[PDB]
Amino acid sequence: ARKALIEKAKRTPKFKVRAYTRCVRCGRARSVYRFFGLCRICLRELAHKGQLPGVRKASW
Amino acid sequence: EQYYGTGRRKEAVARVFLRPGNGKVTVNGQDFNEYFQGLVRAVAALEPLRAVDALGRFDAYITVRGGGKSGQIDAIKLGIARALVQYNPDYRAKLKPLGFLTRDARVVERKKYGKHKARRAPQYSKR
Amino acid sequence: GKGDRRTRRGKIWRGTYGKYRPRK
Amino acid sequence: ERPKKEQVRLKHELERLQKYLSGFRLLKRLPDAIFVVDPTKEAIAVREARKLFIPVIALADTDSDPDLVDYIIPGNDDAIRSIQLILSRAVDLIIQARGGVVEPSPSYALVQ
Amino acid sequence: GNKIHPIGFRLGITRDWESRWYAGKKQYRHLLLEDQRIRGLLEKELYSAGLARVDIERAADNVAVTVHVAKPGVVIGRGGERIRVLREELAKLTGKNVALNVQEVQNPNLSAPLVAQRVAEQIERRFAVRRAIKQAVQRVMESGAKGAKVIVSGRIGGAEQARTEWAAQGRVPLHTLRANIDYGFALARTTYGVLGVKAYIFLGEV
Amino acid sequence: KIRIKLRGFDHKTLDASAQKIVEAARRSGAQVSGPIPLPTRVRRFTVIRGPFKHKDSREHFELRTHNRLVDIINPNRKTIEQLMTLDLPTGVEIEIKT
RNA sequence: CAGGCCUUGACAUGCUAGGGAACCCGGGUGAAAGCCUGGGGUGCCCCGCGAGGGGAGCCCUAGCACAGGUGCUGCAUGGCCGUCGUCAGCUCGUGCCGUGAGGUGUUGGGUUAAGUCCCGCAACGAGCGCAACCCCCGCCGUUAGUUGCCAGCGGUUCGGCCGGGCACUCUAACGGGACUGCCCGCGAAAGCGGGAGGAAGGAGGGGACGACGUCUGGUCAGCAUGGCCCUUACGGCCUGGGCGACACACGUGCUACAAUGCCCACUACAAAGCGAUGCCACCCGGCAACGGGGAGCUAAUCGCAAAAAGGUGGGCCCAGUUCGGAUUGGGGUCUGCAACCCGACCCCAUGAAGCCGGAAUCGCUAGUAAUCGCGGAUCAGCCAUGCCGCGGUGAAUACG
Ligand SMILES: [Mg+2]
Ligand SMILES: [Mg+2]
Ligand SMILES: [Zn+2]
Repeated sequence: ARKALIEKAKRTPKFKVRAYTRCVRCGRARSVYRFFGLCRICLRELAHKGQLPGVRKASW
Repeated sequence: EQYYGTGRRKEAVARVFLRPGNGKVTVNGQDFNEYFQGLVRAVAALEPLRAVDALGRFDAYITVRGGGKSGQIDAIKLGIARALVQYNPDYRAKLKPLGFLTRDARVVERKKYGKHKARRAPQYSKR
Repeated sequence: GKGDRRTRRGKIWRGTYGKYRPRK
Repeated sequence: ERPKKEQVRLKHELERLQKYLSGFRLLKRLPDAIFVVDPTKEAIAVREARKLFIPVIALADTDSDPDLVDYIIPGNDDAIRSIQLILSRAVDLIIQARGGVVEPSPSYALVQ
Repeated sequence: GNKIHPIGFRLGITRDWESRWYAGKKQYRHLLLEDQRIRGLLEKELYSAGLARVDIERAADNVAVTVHVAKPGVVIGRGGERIRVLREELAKLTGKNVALNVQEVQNPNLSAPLVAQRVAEQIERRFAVRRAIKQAVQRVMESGAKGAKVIVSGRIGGAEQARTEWAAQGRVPLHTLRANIDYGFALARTTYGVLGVKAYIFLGEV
Repeated sequence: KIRIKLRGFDHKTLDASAQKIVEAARRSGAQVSGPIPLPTRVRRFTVIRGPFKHKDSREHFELRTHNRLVDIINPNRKTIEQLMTLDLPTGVEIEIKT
């Protein structure tokens, strides 16, 4: 019961209350970042790759 | 005319000045003994000025900005010591012998993840 | 203490304002 | 260049390299034979040579077992006396098949 | 298993971002969902040439879409017809003016995401994994390299017992930053499950 | 008179291309208050390394937005041709106000 | 989970067929979903005065191949993480001893945070680890100045506000610094102890980095994926319920049982981030939540903003209390179609247990522990006392 939902989330024909987020690459609704449009997993994944502009490993 | 010292310590920054004269001391446009009123630590800052003997020879004007009401006092004690080492080369025998010269690297460390407060780890169950 | 809503600290810790901690 | 680290290092490295290989350069080929003082001392060596069929000459005494030496020099192996007397006239008979007959070699400097 | 991504770890030094532009908060998620969806079809219809990088640079409505390939004789086509329909497929979804440069490969044996795919394939073809690894390493070194390390996951020969094949030579300092160690990961979709291939081509020190 | 912002990410490129517009603006007339560095805007987000359930030893990265301002003092018709056409930002941004 | 519905299916693509085809606005019934039903009429490719007719996209109906599954197996797997463990370790090459498993190196002496290094030695090298390269605070400098300052003469409506200025401060880019190179003491060396100089020595203090491997560890529920299992349903829509149920028990945490204190008025000092139907200055309405207007910000230039503890003097006087805020009644406000389940905030009144905690047990060696306040992310709102960051005050002790 994941496929129908990934599209049901884009679809905003119903109240803006129910209009939550959803990771772009994978159908992950949790730990979604408004900025990247990914979840915690993918974020870390792309950042390790470099496909994340100016997104670098922290070292302070 | 003016005698300047570079005060700084633990995210605090004091700009100290010294015009020969009375003995009064100012900090951020308010009397020294009035800004630091209730801190029994305050009068400790002017401690290098009591090992040099020249407190009433220098009207101190300081503008410290940042840190804490006490962290500022620590920075001030560097710029009260660093300011009278500049205009006096023989006054090096109180900034080294009576250690008055170091920014005190004693800074707050980073809080590590899985360490409530950088080192204080959480509660241990085992059970 | 910091739990009694009706106080200056009970209003602070709970990050809200009221009769007992108005905006200046 | 090279930080003061690699200078102390690479130096030392050449130092010891040298320390042990001052004379083990020369020929980059398996010695046609080997001459040795106390064969029971550097028998390890003698073994190597022996396992390679490399002919072996050496100056052994009673401390040393004859059998396993191809060419045998029976005599003192400690007092610097006999050592020079057999090293000398051996390295002397060496060059006397190349030309250049000389006087004896440096030996006395504190020789007793 | 542990060991942080050698790519994400060098990112600071050595490896320059494989997508180097900017975007204020307002719009970044979209240039992100773009760059991403783009690599989605450039890695499909172009893998036959076998691409080992897709750099993408920007400024204001133009795109780099630079594709590095070891075999650009399928990227350009038969005179200029192929890439003609690839600047078409690009701007087809992207409402911008998408260019498209192309670099070659000064050694497909010295590119990791290349050797990682080079092995990935041999596995779906039922090759001796041991030999397919000891090989894809002995290929990188005979071809101008200081270090090579090739790692296969589980199910070698399809065995119900998932193993872990390990092959290296020379030096591969993964704890170093001056490592310039190329790396890339290819799969393999055999009938007996999934496989994995890690490629560790240590290049130049300093 | 004219203000020009330089936003972006990389401080090596955002630095070279903000020093170029410093020698080619003095050569085009009015003086130009050199490359000034204003505070860098960080954006650190923390993500749990484990894909599953491993609340501890996680991993977080940053996003360093390096600002850099440069001001030209007098609005020639000279500089207006050097700058309006010498647009060479590789992964950089530039605003212009007055 | 109960109930009410839909099957070329909520999403992919391919093929066949008269009709209509791009799209917009409705109506009836209903909890919604769904089912049924009433209305304008189309730029296209083109023989054509035109009617009209072929027709490519898309769309609608039928049918077909198939979609879909958070259904099972993490001992069938990928990927990725936890872990012993920042542990000093783990191996290969050739030679060498051994019938062989396998030794040797990597043992031995000394040293170190360490297979750190030196000296030894049938071994000599090398790899993965260690260290080093990378980032932060440090001490200082060059470049650059709209943050900053009677720092200097200056005018100043008496606020860096105006002129005016890069010295400060800072901001941020790049360099210098520390290396057992100087003196003493031990030794063959590695090296240690002691001292001067220095902002800083013997890795300077914190990060990022975690070896062959181990736990048939964890995850098919993020995803990927082998096989199995389901298909008018183990798929799919929706209304409501549920994950918040409660006689209990454990874990992690918050606030405390008080005078080193609680309460009120008034007065000071941080750092890091964050903000367009977003952070709200200043006003007025309200005890207040909040609400009517409304300046400013693309944000070192305005806003969140008040930092709190602390400083000043004032009331409680040891009292289940002005200690302690659960519980419950009544009245409200904001987001939202919707606060009964089951939201947080606000006001009045309820003012429960607890007067320091059995046995057991947890954390930390210095800006640490304790203690106080702030941001961020997620997010309409929020049951955040959580988590990741930040700083103000600042110890106790280490014989062994
Ligand atoms: Mg070593
Ligand atoms: Mg410790
Ligand atoms: Zn994802």
